[PDB]
Amino acid sequence: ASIYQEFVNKYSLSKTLRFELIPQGKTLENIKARGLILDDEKRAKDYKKAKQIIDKYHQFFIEEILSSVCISEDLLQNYSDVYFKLKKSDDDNLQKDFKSAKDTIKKQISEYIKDSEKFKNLFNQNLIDAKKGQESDLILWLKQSKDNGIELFKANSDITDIDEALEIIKSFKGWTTYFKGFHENRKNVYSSNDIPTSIIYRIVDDNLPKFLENKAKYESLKDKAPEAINYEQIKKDLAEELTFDIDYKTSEVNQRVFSLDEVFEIANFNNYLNQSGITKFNTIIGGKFVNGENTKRKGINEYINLYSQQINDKTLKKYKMSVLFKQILSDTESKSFVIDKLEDDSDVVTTMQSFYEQIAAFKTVEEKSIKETLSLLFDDLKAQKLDLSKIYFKNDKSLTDLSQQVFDDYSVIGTAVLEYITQQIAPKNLDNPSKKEQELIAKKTEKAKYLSLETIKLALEEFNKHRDIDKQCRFEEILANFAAIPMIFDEIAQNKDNLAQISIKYQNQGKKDLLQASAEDDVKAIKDLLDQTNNLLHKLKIFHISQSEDKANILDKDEHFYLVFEECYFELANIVPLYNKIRNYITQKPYSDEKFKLNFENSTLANGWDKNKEPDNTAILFIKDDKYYLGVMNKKNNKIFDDKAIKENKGEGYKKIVYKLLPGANKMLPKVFFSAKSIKFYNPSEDILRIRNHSTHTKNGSPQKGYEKFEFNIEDCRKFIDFYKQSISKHPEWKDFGFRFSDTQRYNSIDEFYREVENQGYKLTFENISESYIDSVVNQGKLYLFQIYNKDFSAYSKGRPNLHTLYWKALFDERNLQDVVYKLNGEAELFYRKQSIPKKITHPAKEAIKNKDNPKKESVFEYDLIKDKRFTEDKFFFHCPITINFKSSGANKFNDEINLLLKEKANDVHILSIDRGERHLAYYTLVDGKGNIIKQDTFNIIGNDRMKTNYHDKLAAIEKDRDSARKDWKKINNIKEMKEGYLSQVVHEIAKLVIEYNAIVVFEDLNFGFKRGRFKVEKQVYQKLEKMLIEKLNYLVFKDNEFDKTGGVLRAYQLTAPFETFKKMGKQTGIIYYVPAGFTSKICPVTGFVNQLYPKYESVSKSQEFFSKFDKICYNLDKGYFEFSFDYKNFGAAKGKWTIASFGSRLIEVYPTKELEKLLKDYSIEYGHGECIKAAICGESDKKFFAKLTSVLNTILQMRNSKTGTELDYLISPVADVNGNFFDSRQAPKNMPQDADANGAYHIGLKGLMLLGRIKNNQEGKKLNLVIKNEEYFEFVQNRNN
RNA sequence: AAUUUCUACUGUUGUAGAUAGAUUAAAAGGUAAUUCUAU
DNA sequence: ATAGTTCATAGAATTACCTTTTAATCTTAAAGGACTGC
DNA sequence: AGTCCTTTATCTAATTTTCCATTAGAACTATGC
Ligand SMILES: [Mg+2]
Ligand SMILES: [Mg+2]
Ligand SMILES: [Mg+2]
Ligand SMILES: [Mg+2]
Ligand SMILES: [Mg+2]
Ligand SMILES: [Mg+2]
Ligand SMILES: [Mg+2]
Ligand SMILES: [Mg+2]
Ligand SMILES: [Mg+2]
Ligand SMILES: [Mg+2]
Ligand SMILES: [Mg+2]
Repeated sequence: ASIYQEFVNKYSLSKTLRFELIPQGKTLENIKARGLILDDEKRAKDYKKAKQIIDKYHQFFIEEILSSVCISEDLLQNYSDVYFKLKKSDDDNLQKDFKSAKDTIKKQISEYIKDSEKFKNLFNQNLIDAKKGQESDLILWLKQSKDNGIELFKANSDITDIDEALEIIKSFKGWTTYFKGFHENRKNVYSSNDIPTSIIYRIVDDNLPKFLENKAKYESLKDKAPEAINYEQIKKDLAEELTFDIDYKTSEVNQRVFSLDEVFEIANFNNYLNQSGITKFNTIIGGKFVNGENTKRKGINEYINLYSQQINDKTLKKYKMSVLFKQILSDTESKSFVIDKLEDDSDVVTTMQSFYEQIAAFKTVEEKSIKETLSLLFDDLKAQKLDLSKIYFKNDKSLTDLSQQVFDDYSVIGTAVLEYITQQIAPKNLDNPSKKEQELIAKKTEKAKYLSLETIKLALEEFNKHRDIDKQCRFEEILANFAAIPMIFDEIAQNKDNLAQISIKYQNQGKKDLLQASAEDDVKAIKDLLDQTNNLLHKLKIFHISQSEDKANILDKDEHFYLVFEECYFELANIVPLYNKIRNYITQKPYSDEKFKLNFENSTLANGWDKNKEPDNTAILFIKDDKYYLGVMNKKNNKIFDDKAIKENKGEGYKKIVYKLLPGANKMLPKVFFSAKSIKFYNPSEDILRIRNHSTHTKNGSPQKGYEKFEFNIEDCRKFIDFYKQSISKHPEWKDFGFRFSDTQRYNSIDEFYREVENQGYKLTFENISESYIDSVVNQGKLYLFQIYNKDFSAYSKGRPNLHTLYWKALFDERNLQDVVYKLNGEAELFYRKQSIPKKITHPAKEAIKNKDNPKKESVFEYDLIKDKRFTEDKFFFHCPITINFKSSGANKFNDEINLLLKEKANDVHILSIDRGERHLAYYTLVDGKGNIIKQDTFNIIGNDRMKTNYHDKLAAIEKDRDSARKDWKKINNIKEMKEGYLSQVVHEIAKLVIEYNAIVVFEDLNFGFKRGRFKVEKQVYQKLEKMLIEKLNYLVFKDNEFDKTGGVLRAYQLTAPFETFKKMGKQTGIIYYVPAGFTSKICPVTGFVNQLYPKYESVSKSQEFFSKFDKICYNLDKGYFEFSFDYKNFGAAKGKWTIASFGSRLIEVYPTKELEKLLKDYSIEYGHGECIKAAICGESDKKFFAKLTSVLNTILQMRNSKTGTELDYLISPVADVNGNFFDSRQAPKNMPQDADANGAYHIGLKGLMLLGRIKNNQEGKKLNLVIKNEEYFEFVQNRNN
C-alpha cells in the first residue's frame, strides 16, 4: 500500500508544451506566395526596434521627472532616524512607524509621477497610433528632438537616424495591442506596489538605505582617519561629478562644485534620484579614468583603502562605501574612459595588421630598427659597457616580477637592497638605528620609484656572498634575462608569417565570423601572438620612466639609452588598446538569431481559443485519426468557421475543437453584470449596488471608484452571490456551461463561489467536418493547416512516448473532460527556425556505424542518417500553454501536509539518502525504520537491463578540458548541458525508488553544512540535481501506469511544492529533507565512533603530556591486539569513553599490530602478559619512539583505506562491538554498508532517521525542528543500537 | 550520428529519461586589461 | 626516500566580454470606441 | 446589426533567515634516513 496514494491532484501548475508544425498540403505554397514568413521575420526585428525607441522615450521621461522630483528633507530625516533605530532592537510599533514614513515617501513620488502629463499616454494607443485630431506623444517627442537637431540613436547601429525611428513607429499603426505584454512590463517600471521592477522601489527601498549607510560611514570616517580622504585631490579630480545644479539642504539654485559634507547631507539625496546623479555619486565613490592621464583619478573607496593599508588597521575596511544601484531603464555611458569598439572581423584584421607593420617599419633618430635598437642595447648590456649608476629599474610590480622570474621569489631583490642600504648607511648599531637614520634609509629602499642597477648589483653581491653557494642568485642572471628579450621578435615573425592565411580567411568585411565556435583554433593563434607582444611590453616595462612627479631628485640616466628606449616603448605601448579592443570584440557570444514569432497578419493571433473570439484570434484546433492539427485562417477570410459554415460541411473527415471558457470570474462577473451596455438587463437591486460600491462582499477587495472599503459582511456576501447566480441564469449563453452550484449558505467567502464558477466554466466539444471541405480550404489558401508533430506521433513510433506527448493527448481525452484536469490555456505562440547548418550525411547508408557496452557494436541501417537533421531545413514550431490540476487551488503549506502524512504512515516509511562520493559520482542507501539498509546501488551507471550506459567513464573525461584552457578567448562548451542530461537520467531512477519503496529523500544541505572536500560531482551540479528532483516531483507520472490509477496521466504524484530559490530550500521541500553532512563519512556505523583525536607529533615533552592523560593502554592478552582507553573530556572537547583497538590492516598494507609489537620489542617496555604500558611509555625520552608511536596511532584511526588502485575503496572500524569483532566493509552484510562512500550515505540516512523520529512526535500545534546538532547526532548514532 | 528541445545513445526512419514558455528588469559572480597600494 | 610548498598573493578602482540567479507581467472573453451597414 | 481594434474587470490565503558548524603536475626546496 503506497503511502503517497492520496497525494494526488493537490495543487495546480502551469506548463508549456512544444511541438513541430508540419505544413499540410499546399499551405506552404500559399504562405510563401503571400510572403508571410519573410514579413514576420522583418516584423520581429522592427518590433525589437520599436521597443528600443519606446525605451529611449521612457529613459528621457524618467530622467526629466526624477530631476523634477523633490523629496522634503523632513520625510528623509524621519525615515533616517527610524531606519537607524531599527538596527538597535526590533519592535512591532517601531517597524510599523517605519513603514509609515516609507510609504509616505513612496506615495509622494507615485503621485508626482501620476500627475505628470507625459505619464498618462505611456500605455495607451496614444503612444504609438493616435486617434484623429491629436498626434502621438512618441512621434511628437521624436519630431521635436529631430527639429532640435539632437541625434538620439548614435549609440546603436540598428537604428540609422530619427527618420528610420519615425517610419518604424509608423509601421505598427493599427497594431497597438501587439505591445500589450510589453506595456505590462513597462507599467511595472512605475508601480505603486512593492515590486522590485519600479523606480520608486529602486529609490526608496534600495538606494536610500545605501546612501544612509554611506552617510553614516562618512560621518564615522571624519572622526577616525580625518586626513585619509584627500579632499583637495578629489575636488581637483572629480569636478564634473561634484558639480550639481541645486543644493537641496539650502534649497539654493547654484551650479557650484559640492563638498563631501554637502554631498552627504541627507536633504541632498534628491540629486541621486536621477540616473545621472547616480553615476555622479558612484563616480565620486570609485573615481574615473581620464583619456590622456596615465594614472586613474581616485575615488573615496580608494582613499579609504590606501589609508587602511598604510596604517595596517583592517578596522577601517568596514567604512567602504556601497555604490548606488542603477535606475530601472537607464542606458548611460560611463564617466570613465570607454574604448572604441569594433564592428566586424575586417576591423580586427586591419587594426592588427597596421600595428604589426608599424613595429617593423619604425626607426628612431638613428637608422636602427626597433628590434635592432633593442637587440643592440640589450647585447650592449650583456657586456659591461654601460654604467649601472645610470640605468634604473622601476621599484614596482615589474621589479618583483623580474625577481620572481629570475630567482623564483619576489622578495629577494627587495630584502637584498634593504640589507645593502642598512649595512652601508647607519652601520653603527645596525638593528635599531636613530630616527633620522631610518628616515634616510626609508627613502633608499621604499618610497623610491626607481633603483639604479649599480645599487642592485652591490646589494646582490653582498647578499650572495653572505648566503651559501647552493643558491646562485646572481646579477648575471638578470643581465641574461634582459639579453634574451631581443629573441622574441623571431617567434613573433614565425607566427606573423603563418598568420597570412588566417588573415585571408577574415580579411573580408563579412560580419562576425570569428565569434562562432568554428574559429576556435584560429582564435587561439591570434591571441597567442598578441600575448607575446604584450608580454614583451610587460618585460621591458620596467625601464620605462613613468613620467610622474619628480619634483626634485632627478635620476642621472643615460640620455641616449632612454631616448631610443622610450621611442620603442611608446611605439609598443599601442598594443594595450589594440589587445583590449580585439579581446572585447572576439569574446562575444556568436549569435542571437534562432527563431522569431509568427503572426500571420493577426496581432492577436492565438490569444484565446474560445469560439466567440475565433474570428479575432484565428486559431483553431482539429483532430483526425489520432493526429492533431492546428489551423490559422486568413485574416481577410475571417469567418471561415462561422456557425453557418459548420453544418454545411459536416462530415466524417476532421473533428473541430469547440473551446468555451469563462476566465477570471472575479473580474468577468462584475464586468458584465454592471457594464453600462448591460447593467439594465441584469437589473441590480439598489442593495446590491450598495454592497458592490462598498466592498462588503469581499474581505480585502477594492471598492468602487471614489467609494471606501467597509467591513466584510457575510449576509451581504451571500446576497451578492445570489445576485450572481440570478445574473448567470439571465446571461444569453453562459448557461451552456451547465453550472451546478453549491447551496448559497455553504459559501463562507465569495472566492469559493468564484472557484466553482472558474472550475465549471471551461468545456471542449467537437463538431464534425467533412475532409473535403478542409482539403478545399487548404488548397484554396484561405486556411493554413499544420500537423502538430513530434517523435511519438509518427507511425513508426512504438516506444514509450514523451511525457509532453501524454499531457497533450490527455488535454482532449474524455476521461479528462468529465472532471477536467488538463485545461488548454490562452496565449499560444508560433515560431519559425531558419536553416542553421547545411545538410551533410555524416554516416552513409549500409555502413557499420560509440557506447562501449552496446552488444551490437556495428549496427547497420538501411538508411543514411544526417547529423543535427533538425537544423538543416527551416521549420515551424508551436508553443502551447496548459494548466494542470485545473480545479485545484494551489500549493499552500505543503510541507505541513507532507509532515502530517508522514507522521500517520511512519511505520511504512523508508529513508532514501543520497550522497556524492570521492570514488562514486553518487551513491544511494535506503534504510528501514530500525536502521538496517534494505537496498543499495550506484548512480555511476544508468542503464536499462537491455543495454546499460556507464556515466562514470563518460564524466571522467570532461573535467580535464576546462582546467587546461579556462582562460582562452574562444571555447565551445557542451559541458553544462551534458551534466544536466546525466542528472535528468538520475532523477527518474530516484523517483522510481521513492514511489516503489515509500521513501523520503535525504540530501546534504548545500546552503549550510556542506562538505569542504573535493568530489567527482561538483557542488553546484549537485544543487542542480536537487532542484531538478524538486521540479520532477512537482508532477510525477509513470508512463507504464494506467490512465486512471495513481501515478498515471490523470492522477499524478505531487510530493514537492514549486521551487522558489536555492536559499529558500532550507531543510525541507516536500518529501525532500536537507541535513548537514558533518561527520557522515569518517564514522563507524555500528558504534558511531569518529576519529576526533587528531594526534600530531610535537616536542617530546608535549608527547609525554599527551600520553599522560590516557585512561589505559594495557595490551589485551586474549585476542592478540592492543587496547587504548580514554575520555574525550580530559583532552584539549567531546564526551564519552572508547576502546581503541589495533586489529586489521589499514593502508598508507601497514599492519599496526605488528608495527607496534616491533616498536615495543626494540625498546625497553615489555608487553608480555597484560602489562599496562600507559605508565611505561610516559617515562621514555627518545624522539623517534614517540614519533613512530603517534604514527602507528594515526594509522590505526584510518577507517578509510586509500588504495591508489581505483577498483575498490572500503572502510574498516577501530572499535569492536559487544560481540567483539570489528566491522569491515570488505566482509559486511546486506544490512550494513558495503564501502566508505556507502558509509557516508548511510549516516546521511541516519540523520534523516533522526528527522523521521522528530516528525513522528510532532504535535499538530507547534513548529517542527529540523536542525540536527552534532551533539544530538552523536548521541543518537552512539546509542542507537543499545 | 534522426529529437518540440536537451543529454546519452542506436536503443532501427527512431529508443530511454528529462523538458514552463513568451516578455521584461535587476543584482551577483567569472575572466581579461589598466591605475594604484600592502605584504 | 619521502613530505611540503609553490607556481608571488591580496585590498581598493575603472572598462569590456561572458554566465547565473531572482523577480516581475501574461498565459482572456467580452465590454467599449468607432465606423459602417441594413 | 457587423467589424476591427483596443481597453477592462479586479477574490483568496499564508509568508517575510534564524544560526545549525573540525586548475594540476611539477618543481624546488625541506626534512629525515
Ligand atoms: Mg531632482
Ligand atoms: Mg545610429
Ligand atoms: Mg502576445
Ligand atoms: Mg535595457
Ligand atoms: Mg614603492
Ligand atoms: Mg492585424
Ligand atoms: Mg485581431
Ligand atoms: Mg490578506
Ligand atoms: Mg520515446
Ligand atoms: Mg545551433
Ligand atoms: Mg546529440
